[PDB]
Amino acid sequence: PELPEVETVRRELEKRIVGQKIISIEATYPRMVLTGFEQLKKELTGKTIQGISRRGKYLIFEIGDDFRLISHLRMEGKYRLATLDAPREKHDHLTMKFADGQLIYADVRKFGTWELISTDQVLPYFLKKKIGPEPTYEDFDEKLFREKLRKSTKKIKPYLLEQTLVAGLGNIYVDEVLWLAKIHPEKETNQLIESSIHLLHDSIIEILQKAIKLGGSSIRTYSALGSTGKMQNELQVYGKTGEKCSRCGAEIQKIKVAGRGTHFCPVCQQK
DNA sequence: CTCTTTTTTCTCG
DNA sequence: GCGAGAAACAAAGA
Ligand SMILES: O=c1[nH]c(=S)[nH]c2[nH]c(=S)[nH]c12
Ligand SMILES: [Zn+2]
Repeated sequence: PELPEVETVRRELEKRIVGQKIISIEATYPRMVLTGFEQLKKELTGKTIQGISRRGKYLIFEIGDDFRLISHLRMEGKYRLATLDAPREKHDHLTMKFADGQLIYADVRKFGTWELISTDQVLPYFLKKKIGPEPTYEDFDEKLFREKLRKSTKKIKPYLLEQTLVAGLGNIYVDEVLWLAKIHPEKETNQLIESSIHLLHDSIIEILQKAIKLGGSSIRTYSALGSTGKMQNELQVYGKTGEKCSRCGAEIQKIKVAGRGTHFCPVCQQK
């Protein structure tokens, strides 16, 4: 998932599990708890969920007075809220059991991670990850964004994917944002003129906020949180190889950029 | 059978 | 420091 999908999961968890006492925690894949599963089980059993936050693509469970469980879903992580008798599924790894259901974390590729840290370690934790600003008008300052672009010879798509200019874009939304802003993904950022940077800045905010509003992009679903999204019906380029661009009618092309599949309109996004 | 495809962090030169 | 490539892992498609 990308930021909009994580925000959608965050919102459903906030509505459904805040106030719930963790009755027990179990793992079939304890090694994905980077701070130690047995330690986490000892610390969090019996505590109540107070809130769910997010920073970039990271989910943050606020548990008890002092605990923060930082969860990253990476490529394929999925949470679901299940009955206590729900059958095990093959790629389920962890579960937090409440009195009237359980929150199960599943992840085919096993990339996702859990880290238990304290409240006052959250801000230093994200500083150490070098996460950039949230993609909002209030936090995403165009002036710094522009100065960083002007200094760099990096290509715009890999630089945006670093999470350092702005947090939350992944392969789907960076391709959508670049199409919307009419920027070729291989453009060196120091070649972007001010008006292109302005359009890019606004487009990042607008695309991600639209995606949040539509509940993220779910291709297929299953019973998982976040699976009722509608943003996939709005994608203009991602996964549209060979289809016609909706602005100019040229076929969308797919290339590889810094090892990522990359979809763009060659007319609208001039090299 | 092989090769390729689908977020973060590392090695290597 | 950089970029290229690959690793972590599993599955599906050519
Ligand atoms: O954290 C990241 N750092 C880099 S350098 N590239 C990249 N691409 C995605 S998606 N996430 C990240
Ligand atoms: Zn076009």
